[PDB]
Amino acid sequence: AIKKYKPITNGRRNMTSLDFAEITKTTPEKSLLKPLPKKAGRNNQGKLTVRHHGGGHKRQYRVIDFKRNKDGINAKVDSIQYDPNRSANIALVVYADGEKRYIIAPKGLEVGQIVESGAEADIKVGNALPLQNIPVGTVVHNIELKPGKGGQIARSAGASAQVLGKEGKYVLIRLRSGEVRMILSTCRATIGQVGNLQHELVNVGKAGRSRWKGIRPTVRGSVMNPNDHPHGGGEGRAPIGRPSPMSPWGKPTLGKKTRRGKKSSDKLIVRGR
Amino acid sequence: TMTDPIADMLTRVRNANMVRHEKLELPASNIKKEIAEILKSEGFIKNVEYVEDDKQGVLRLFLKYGQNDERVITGLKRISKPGLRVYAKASEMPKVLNGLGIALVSTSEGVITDKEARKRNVGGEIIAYVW
Amino acid sequence: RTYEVMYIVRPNIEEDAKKALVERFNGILATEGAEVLEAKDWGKRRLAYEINDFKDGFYNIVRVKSDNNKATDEFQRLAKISDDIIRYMVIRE
Amino acid sequence: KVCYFTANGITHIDYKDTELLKRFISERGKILPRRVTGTSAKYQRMLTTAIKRSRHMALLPYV
Amino acid sequence: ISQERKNEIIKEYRVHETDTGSPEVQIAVLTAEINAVNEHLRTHKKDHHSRRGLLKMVGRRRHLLNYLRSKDIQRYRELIKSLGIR
Amino acid sequence: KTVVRKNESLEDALRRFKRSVSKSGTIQEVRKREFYEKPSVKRKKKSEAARKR
RNA sequence: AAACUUGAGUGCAGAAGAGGAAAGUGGAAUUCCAUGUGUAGCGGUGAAAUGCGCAGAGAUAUGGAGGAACACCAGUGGCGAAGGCGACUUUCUGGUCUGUAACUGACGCUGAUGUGCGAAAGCGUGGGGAUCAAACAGGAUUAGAUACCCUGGUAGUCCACGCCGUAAACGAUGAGUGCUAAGUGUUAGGGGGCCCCUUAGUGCUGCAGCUAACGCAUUAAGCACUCCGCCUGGGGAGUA
RNA sequence: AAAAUGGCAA
Ligand SMILES: [Mg+2]
Ligand SMILES: [Mg+2]
Ligand SMILES: [Mg+2]
Ligand SMILES: [Mg+2]
Ligand SMILES: [Mg+2]
Ligand SMILES: [Mg+2]
Ligand SMILES: [Mg+2]
Ligand SMILES: [Mg+2]
Ligand SMILES: [Mg+2]
Ligand SMILES: [Mg+2]
Repeated sequence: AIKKYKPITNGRRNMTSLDFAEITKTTPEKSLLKPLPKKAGRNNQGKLTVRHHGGGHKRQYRVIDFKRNKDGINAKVDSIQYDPNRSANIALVVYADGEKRYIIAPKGLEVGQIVESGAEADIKVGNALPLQNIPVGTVVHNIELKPGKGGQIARSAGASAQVLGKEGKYVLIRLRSGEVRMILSTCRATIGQVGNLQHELVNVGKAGRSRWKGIRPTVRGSVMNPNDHPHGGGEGRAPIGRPSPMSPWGKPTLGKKTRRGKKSSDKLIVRGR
Repeated sequence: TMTDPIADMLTRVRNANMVRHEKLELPASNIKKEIAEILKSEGFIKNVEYVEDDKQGVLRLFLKYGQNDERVITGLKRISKPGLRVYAKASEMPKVLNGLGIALVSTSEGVITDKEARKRNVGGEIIAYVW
Repeated sequence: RTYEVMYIVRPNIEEDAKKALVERFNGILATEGAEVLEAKDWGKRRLAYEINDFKDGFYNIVRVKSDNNKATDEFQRLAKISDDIIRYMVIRE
Repeated sequence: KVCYFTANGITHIDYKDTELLKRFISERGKILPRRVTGTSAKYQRMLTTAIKRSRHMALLPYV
Repeated sequence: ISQERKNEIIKEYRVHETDTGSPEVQIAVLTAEINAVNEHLRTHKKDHHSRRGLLKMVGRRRHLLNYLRSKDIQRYRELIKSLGIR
Repeated sequence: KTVVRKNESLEDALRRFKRSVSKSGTIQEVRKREFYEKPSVKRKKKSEAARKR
């Protein structure tokens, strides 16, 4: 699924790309498109709050059904499409009633396949059930943390989670991180794994392509001045010269845990990543 | 696969003669019959019998053994081989064991002993030596 | 081709529930281009070793003749999903 | 000895036929050697496939 | 191939009735067999042992085709066009 | 499981137990798998054992 | 040029198999983790110590997780060109052998160059990681110990897809074919009365013959024919 | 358990 470019130029040298064979339709659905202006890591105050975000190709936001709450009505997959806003591909699925929606395209989803959601749904890829209904040992994705909110976990390309066990109201799941956590059985998850598995393997190849994706350059703290970074200053190249590597904002950045204490999720989490 | 029928005939006789078998049966061909008849004529083999098997026929050669279980045929050698064919002119016709042995030769006249070939002044392919 | 299928149902299952299960699965066995030649319930038997913390189980044997293995594969998928069927095996011969 | 299967003229061993299989398994549940049983080579192979299938279905004990 | 399928093939390509040994008959069965293994090899590309069997059939078919060409040019040309092998 | 017979010596029952263990050959199996041997070696030893029998 | 069926194929009736590929399903054990019980060691060796444990180890009971390998059966047993192939199930799929004599009618054999396959280690990418374990680290041993032994332990060992292309890759025995005493065991058949006969394997024993000798001996290293590969003192050197 | 080595000719 990866296309390896020949070394015609030094820029193209070592550059690889996805074949995009899976994509069936190259045009988005007009009805499910909404505008998505770029923020470039700038908040309401207008100041830069997250660095290295800016520019990039314009993108229209595609509306997606993470909830998968339409139950008892079968949907046929019209197309698999490229979404600029996510690593995964999206599937235009037309319900029997005639509603057209986008969903995160599961791996092995095909045009003309039927997908259903609900407790009574069969355990086949593209089907969204409450976790309780889903059997143990099943790979699942688009998992809702809160019931009815919509799936928030395992939405990325080549992402899945495995149902491990049932514990009363909660169900135990192992996340891709390796975390084992309890989720309410009422919460839903789609059967299967997200596709576009080869997304990670892509070699961007050149600086300009990173700029197309809206990533602005990263300057190291070592090559800054003392006023700019804790790592700044020094004559010539310098070693860290401190007990640990530090963030730009003067916080230790290697090994130092940052998860907030006294969180309700701590009881839900059984095993860390 | 079998590549030389004649060589097999000579070898069968040799193998049988070693174990002093009275008779041997072999697949029959016209050339092999002619060789057999010559051997009987020279007294190397006692008798030859031919039968029709509805395929190519079967030859039965009766080996001759002297008193004290002596063997009349000391040895057989295939002079001309499928890999390399040996042809000799009448002047160059070989003598086996200083004339004590016989050399089977295929000639325009027919398959004959070396002595006959020299007599008629007709050269031929040297099939084998028997002594 | 003729296939013989044996499925063990959990001992704690209700008699009404067991009847619904056997009926469903026997349908699955004859779903696609298949005829059930016979279906026989061995009934509750002591398991030689404990399976899913059950020392006993209901054995059901079904014989199915089909040109394709689609029905048997369908049975196997649903049997794996089903909590009731603790053990199942499909044998051609 | 003599092969039971040959003597009784039975050409098929069934995993469902527990009682037949039980004779040729040890008290530990180990498959008995063909020499001790006196079974023929062909039938010893059939017996093992039958024993292993029955063990899967919990008709016969592994141990 | 299935015996039924083979039996259909022999009847189509038989020179005379009750003929199973004709070069045409043998070639046709081999051709059908060759295609069948190829389809298996497409699904299963790591079945090296099966491919060896295919290679033998290919060689046998070639040898029979060579013999037929020597024996009869017309029949050979008819067989290759009929089986679509060339 | 060997069970000590009623009005039987413990040593006698232990003897019976020892015989039962010998029949099982469990100890023998444990000793074989104490140390790893190369797969070829296993076959050779098995063949040698067959030749011994 | 025309015939023939013995070779070589094909049909038909049978047989056996850890042959191959892809999924699915078991059970034993190991390791780790969580609790209950319980207590001053456990572990290891020639002997030790490192190590682990008293922050409750080890052991015992129960539960969970995960990977890998399939006890018994098991056999000079089976299958495969070789390398190899051992839980069970299904799907796909190759080869072989017996019998018969439908058919074809020498259509065969070998095989330079080619073209594939090819243990283990290794290499690349992605994944996985129980056990074992190069390297590495303690302990011990020793004159020294960059070892042997002990406690750990990384790659690797596992999967997929590429690459590598070698092994005492061995029967140190190229392939095809025919012939030449017997005795005996076993695997898959066939035929006729437990016995006999016969076919294809797989062992043991042993003539004739062969061999420098050891040995080989119908599974030739005997006796023959075809074809291919290979050798011609040792070292330098499988090096430049 | 440890347990090394012994001028070349005659
Ligand atoms: Mg950044
Ligand atoms: Mg500066
Ligand atoms: Mg500062
Ligand atoms: Mg500094
Ligand atoms: Mg400096
Ligand atoms: Mg390797
Ligand atoms: Mg070690
Ligand atoms: Mg070499
Ligand atoms: Mg034999
Ligand atoms: Mg000296």
